[PDB]
Amino acid sequence: PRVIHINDSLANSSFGYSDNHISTTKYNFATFLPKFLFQEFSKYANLFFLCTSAIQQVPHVSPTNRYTTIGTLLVVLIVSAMKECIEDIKRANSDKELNNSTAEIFSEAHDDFVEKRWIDIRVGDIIRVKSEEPIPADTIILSSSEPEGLCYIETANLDGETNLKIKQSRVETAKFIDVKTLKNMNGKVVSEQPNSSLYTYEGTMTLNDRQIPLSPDQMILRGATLRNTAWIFGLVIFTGHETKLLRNATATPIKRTAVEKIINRQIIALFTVLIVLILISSIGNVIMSTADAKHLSYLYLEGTNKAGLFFKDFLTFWILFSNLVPISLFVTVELIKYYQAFMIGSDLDLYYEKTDTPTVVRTSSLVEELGQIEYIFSDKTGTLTRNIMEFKSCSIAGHCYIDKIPEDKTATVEDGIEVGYRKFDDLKKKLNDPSDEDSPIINDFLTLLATCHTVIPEFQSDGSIKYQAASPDEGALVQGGADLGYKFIIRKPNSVTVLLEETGEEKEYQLLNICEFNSTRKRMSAIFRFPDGSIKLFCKGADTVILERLDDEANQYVEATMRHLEDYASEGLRTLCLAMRDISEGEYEEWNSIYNEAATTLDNRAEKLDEAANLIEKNLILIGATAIEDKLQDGVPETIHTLQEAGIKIWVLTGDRQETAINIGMSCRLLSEDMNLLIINEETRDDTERNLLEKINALNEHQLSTHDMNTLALVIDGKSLGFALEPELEDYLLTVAKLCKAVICCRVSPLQKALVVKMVKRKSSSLLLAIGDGANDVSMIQAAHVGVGISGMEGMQAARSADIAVGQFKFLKKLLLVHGSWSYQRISVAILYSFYKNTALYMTQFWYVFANAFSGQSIMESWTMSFYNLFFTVWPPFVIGVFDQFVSSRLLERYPQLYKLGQKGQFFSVYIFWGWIINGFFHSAIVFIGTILIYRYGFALNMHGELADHWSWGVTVYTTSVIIVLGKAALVTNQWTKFTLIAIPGSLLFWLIFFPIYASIFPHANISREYYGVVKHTYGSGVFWLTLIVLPIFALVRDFLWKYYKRMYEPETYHVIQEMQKYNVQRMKKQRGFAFSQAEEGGQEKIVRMYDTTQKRGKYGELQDASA
Amino acid sequence: SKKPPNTAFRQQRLKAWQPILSPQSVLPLLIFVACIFTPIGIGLIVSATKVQDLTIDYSHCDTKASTTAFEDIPKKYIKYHFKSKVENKPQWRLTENENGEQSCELQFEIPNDIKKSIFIYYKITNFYQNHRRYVQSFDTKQILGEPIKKDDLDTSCSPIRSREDKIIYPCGLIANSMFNDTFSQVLSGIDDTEDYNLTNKHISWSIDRHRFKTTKYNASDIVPPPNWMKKYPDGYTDENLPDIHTWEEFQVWMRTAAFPKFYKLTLKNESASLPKGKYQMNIELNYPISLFGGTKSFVLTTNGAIGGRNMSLGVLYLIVAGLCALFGIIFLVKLIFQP
Ligand SMILES: CCCCC/C=C\C/C=C\C/C=C\C/C=C\CCCC(=O)O[C@H](COC(=O)CCCCCCCCCCCCCCCCC)COP(=O)(O)O[C@@H]1[C@H](O)[C@@H](O)[C@H](OP(=O)(O)O)[C@@H](O)[C@H]1O
Ligand SMILES: *[C@@H]1O[C@H](CO)[C@@H](O[C@@H]2O[C@H](CO)[C@@H](O[C@@H]3O[C@H](CO)[C@@H](O)[C@H](O[C@@H]4O[C@H](CO)[C@@H](O)[C@H](O)[C@@H]4O)[C@@H]3O)[C@H](O)[C@H]2NC(C)=O)[C@H](O)[C@H]1NC(C)=O
Ligand SMILES: *[C@@H]1O[C@H](CO)[C@@H](O[C@@H]2O[C@H](CO)[C@@H](O)[C@H](O)[C@H]2NC(C)=O)[C@H](O)[C@H]1NC(C)=O
Ligand SMILES: *[C@@H]1O[C@H](CO)[C@@H](O)[C@H](O)[C@H]1NC(C)=O
Ligand SMILES: [Mg+2]
Repeated sequence: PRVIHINDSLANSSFGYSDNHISTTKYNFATFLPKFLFQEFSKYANLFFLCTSAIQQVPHVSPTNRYTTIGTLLVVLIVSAMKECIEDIKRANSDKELNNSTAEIFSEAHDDFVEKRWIDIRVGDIIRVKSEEPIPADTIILSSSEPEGLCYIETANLDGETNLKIKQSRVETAKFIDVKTLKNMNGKVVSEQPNSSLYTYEGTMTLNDRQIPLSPDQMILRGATLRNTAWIFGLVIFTGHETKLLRNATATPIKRTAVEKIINRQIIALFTVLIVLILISSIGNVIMSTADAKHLSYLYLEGTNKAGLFFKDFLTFWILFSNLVPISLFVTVELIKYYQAFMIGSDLDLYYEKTDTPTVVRTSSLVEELGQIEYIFSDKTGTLTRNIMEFKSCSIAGHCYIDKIPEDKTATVEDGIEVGYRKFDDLKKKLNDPSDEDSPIINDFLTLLATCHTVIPEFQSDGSIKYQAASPDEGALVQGGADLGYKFIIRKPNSVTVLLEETGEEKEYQLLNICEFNSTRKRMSAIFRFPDGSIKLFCKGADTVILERLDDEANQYVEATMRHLEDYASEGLRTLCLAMRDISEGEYEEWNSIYNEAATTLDNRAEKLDEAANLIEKNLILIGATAIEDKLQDGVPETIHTLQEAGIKIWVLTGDRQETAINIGMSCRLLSEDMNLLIINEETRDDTERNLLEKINALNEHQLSTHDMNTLALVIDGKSLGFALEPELEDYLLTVAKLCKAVICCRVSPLQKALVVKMVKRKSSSLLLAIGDGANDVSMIQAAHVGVGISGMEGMQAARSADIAVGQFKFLKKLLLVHGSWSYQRISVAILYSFYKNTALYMTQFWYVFANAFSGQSIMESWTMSFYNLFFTVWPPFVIGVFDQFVSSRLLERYPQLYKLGQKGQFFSVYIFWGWIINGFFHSAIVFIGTILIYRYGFALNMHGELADHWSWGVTVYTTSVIIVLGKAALVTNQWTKFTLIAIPGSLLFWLIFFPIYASIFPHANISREYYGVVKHTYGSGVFWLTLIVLPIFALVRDFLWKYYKRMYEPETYHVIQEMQKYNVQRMKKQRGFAFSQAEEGGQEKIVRMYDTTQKRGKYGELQDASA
Repeated sequence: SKKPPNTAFRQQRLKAWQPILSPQSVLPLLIFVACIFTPIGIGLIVSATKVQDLTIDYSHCDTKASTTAFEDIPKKYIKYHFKSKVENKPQWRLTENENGEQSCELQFEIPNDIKKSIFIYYKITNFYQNHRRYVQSFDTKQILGEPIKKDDLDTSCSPIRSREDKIIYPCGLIANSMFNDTFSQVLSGIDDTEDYNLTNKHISWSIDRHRFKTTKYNASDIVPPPNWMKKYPDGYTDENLPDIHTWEEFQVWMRTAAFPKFYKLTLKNESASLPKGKYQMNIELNYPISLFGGTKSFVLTTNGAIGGRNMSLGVLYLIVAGLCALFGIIFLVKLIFQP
């Protein structure tokens, strides 16, 4: 087992534990280049061109120069490598921000807590973590500021839980709180290994020759933050990648996108044309070599065999046509997708100001699935909600009270029952006036907000109070309650106070007994003692448990408050009943023994204390009910309505319990009223089997409409999810899920948030997005196609390994609709163009071999064909790729139905790819056949009777085939900025200036030996300028008219938008939502006793004795 | 501090313009390219029919000619175009010299004077000049005059670089297969028509003359190529080594054309105009036809503004101006009859 020596800086490095160095970059520096070759060979084009340049090196076979296709491979090799180094730097310094963060660390030489970063935290050091500070690594607390050495961690990164957990240090080491008396630590730490089991831990720590057992109670984890405690004293156990949280999540894998999976089925459709066009031509060379052996005597042919000159001309036609595959495709698809990921991460409407965090695209290859999203797998806490509860309204005696009144809701006439709203100061007027009937009820209500809970207050340096709550719901009951009067202040071990601020006096309240919240109890009760001596019972809990404990003849407001609790949860608020009873002095005396007889016992205490409460809460009367609301993040209910108009199906996968993910779903308008649920939360696999079988059977028997498909939703939980993710019922789980609108899954483990993603990925063909924060769903980001992170102020281990990191949820509308459906059209033209520019030119080699007796003479010079991909026609893939908006940003967000173009893939398929290849043939059989009817014998020129050779004709084919391919790009583009005039009609002016410089200067230096005088015999000739005028126009009349006929007489759905731009089973009705965020092990009943806040702070920091 | 700027380029709100394909825009562009192309598409046919040529196929002259007197060429061997009509078909006869070398005299009548300059080309058909084993197969250095030794020769002239450990001087399949057929320098005028002197000066490219220099070889190391043995039977002497700087008809052979049918320039006359009458041409039949299996010919075209009788540039300006004026009326039919 792993052993740790406490108070040792040297010997703990001997065991070879890891360091705090995390790596988010897809490789390191040392494994750069041999990992890089698998990255270059997984593209089928770059795999093909290495073999071709090896084929060129057998002698006397190359029609071109011997080094041209290794000369344009090393450029493709280098530019795709210089992209990779700057995607290493950008993911080095963004990793450096976690490495550089601070931590107080014990150093025995200084004997003081010194300032060092997170990196040098060896396993075995002693650290100190202040308030609201993330824990750097998985540690074991020794002692702390709180009485009995406890603390509170917020596990919002470890799971979806909103409440705080108590982690009490062991009582033996409670005394070692002194940084001066820390220096006597002697012993070992016998622990377990890295286990990746979050809620289980074992270990035995020995100190001063005395063992101490450990527990998961005495352990806090890496992603959790320390809250509501001054400091803790930690001894680090795991670190780096061997933590309990970050071991299963690997590095960023190579995620092959959904466009590159169509390219590698397009290139296979181009090796067919390449193999056919060898076995059409090279078969013909066999025929003409033997059939015209009489008439080819001037060539001195060998004629040795029919299989030697076949293979001596199988490679010539292999080399001449090997530029049919474009080698500049797999670089200008990287350098568009890199320059699009720089344009996404610079938009002000994707920039969160309050944190000052711009969006950043780490993995820049996954930019074009943002237009093909069909499922979204969100997260509830951190992503949807803001993790902040505030008290909204309260209802007592059939009257509702809210601070701001909505304009649709008002206290109207009763229809037999009074509904509506009132302001909060009107509740004070019924409270202050001693004539009204409800004034004893309001006073019994507004102290119940202030006394019954377990919050512990702490004064600030300012006189303003800050409430430290175990559960964040009742932390909003007090703070919202103190706005109404009755502010809660100082707590004592026997009693609490409350300061009535309008009278200034403080009334004591002797806390006699208090019960704790549980899962199945769904209530908690606190028996108090008033300052009058008349003791009292209070209670708060759920509707289905409080309704079975009444005194029915006493209370008459019961029907009036249940109508309000159908009203509250309909708006999406977390409700809570508030009921009391009066208890005499003798009836306490009979029961408080029986509670204590359940207290002296040891082993049945967990099942007898809840029994001990049931004997006393029998006859209750009803005050009313309150409704805390959860703050959804900004723009969340407006986003999800837009994302469901575009056909995307939102799936929520929380880690929270089931009773509050439904309530969040009601407030974000995922759910709605008049929408019955399909709840599957069953124990054993057979009980999921029947309830899976019943839901599918109840709705496949009859056709239900799309209006009736929106009226259904699914809710499942993680205990029931592992039995529907076994491979025998996965098909059933789709068939219920493929009909409902929204799907909520609850209490879902960190593994099962990937096993749902890895199930829909291999069951349908639809892409799917995953969005979240924290490291409980870092496994979900590595399983989905696009994984969006949300960078929070704490944690953000999701935003490390995510492909896109965003500020909050409301930027997902502009990302997926504007920047997603642009980045799918903007690459599905600059790829279909880059497959077309290398076929309108390099087919005139093939239409040449019907002349020249099936030999393979290249129609143009060797270098001028290698300048075609690199110089003159590399710019119109860029300007189409990054600067072309087919519908603007106002119009895509205005009409969200336009996203159904990118879902079905109506822009990029093989049935539309072949429309650009065949258009690349017909554009090459006009620049050829139009230039053999001209230059019919070479007799074209008027220069004193000279003629045009082989090289003053090949330029007329090349210069015409550039001014077609540029002229086609001026018809497929949509928007002419100042950067389009530089590329598309400017690269023509590049070639008509670079060529006379290339024809006078470079031949003198023994390179490109031919066209030694062609610039005289082309540019001065009157035929070369009348060929460039009409031979484009003859081959673009097909394009200029079918583009016109498509806009008017058969228009698609987005063309009218482009024309618009230039000119213009439980049912929810009777469900009263209960959501109390407290869970077991919040340390509910131990924590009320050992506190004070009138006692001043201790000497060494915030040491406070247990005053119980 | 990480806030990206508000420049009008970075937010992709650049000042932009859109193409509105609308029938008040595209339709006055179909009349922009059907009223500037037709006055060119007619202006080129009028300058490709003002070219007057005369094509004589002298290919089978050794077989089908009498040595005695003239006859008519069959119609399937003559194409000719002029302003006026001819009065007699051209005439032709074979003449075997005393040594045993043939000669094919040709007599034709030219129906009117031609004021422009006069060019004489010879048309060769089915001769694959653009074969891959043929274009690159000549040495660059030996044309310039550098005395290259055997080991540093080009490998492109691969079958004929050496015969008996000797430097085949203009190596390469181009210079080995040169057209031998000399053309008589004067159209000798018969029946008291005045004879017409043509010259062969400046028939090559003007940049080939700077590149074609005389050789610095010693004459003891260089043999003729194996198809030049009927002119230099002993070998290359020291006195009549060929000066390729002034050998014009060798320069227009190494400028390799691009199709199996091509013209090659061999004679021209600029300073004057030939008058009407009947003339005579003399051609020696040295180059056989079974070497390539085609048809050598003889043309007398005049150089026009776009070349000879080449209607293809005038027609390609009219199929555009046809389709850009046909669909300029299917606009106004499909608009009005069916909006
Ligand atoms: C050799 C062995 C290999 C054999 C391979 C052959 C065939 C493969 C087998 C099956 C093929 C399968 C399917 C092919 C059949 C149909 C394809 C689907 C139809 C199709 O959308 O494509 C079209 C091509 O339209 C031709 O058709 C193109 C018309 C040109 C056809 C002319 C045929 C020429 C054939 C060669 C001639 C040979 C001459 C002889 C030369 C040899 C000399 C001896 C695509 O261009 P497109 O301009 O419309 O693109 C439009 C348009 O550009 C744009 O304005 C619109 O967007 P926006 O409005 O928002 O801007 C939008 O509508 C966009 O789509
Ligand atoms: C016009 O151009 C014609 C083609 O360029 C050319 O015709 C060829 O000329 C060569 C040489 O005169 C002929 O080659 C002869 O080959 C036969 C056998 O087929 C032989 O009588 C002789 O070869 C001999 O070979 C010996 C060993 O190989 C060698 O030692 C001897 O020196 C001797 O060369 C000839 O060389 C060829 O058949 C001709 N016809 C064709 C269709 O190629 C004309 O000579 C040329 N005329 C002029 C006036 O330039
Ligand atoms: C072009 O042709 C004309 C004939 O029309 C040549 O002019 C004759 O040149 C010869 C040269 O020997 C003189 O003897 C004649 O007297 C000239 N004729 C006339 C009417 O002047 C002219 O020289 C030719 N151009 C050349 C050969 O470059
Ligand atoms: C002009 O033609 C006559 C007739 O053959 C010839 O004798 C004379 O040399 C020619 N002149 C020139 C300069 O060639
Ligand atoms: Mg979260």
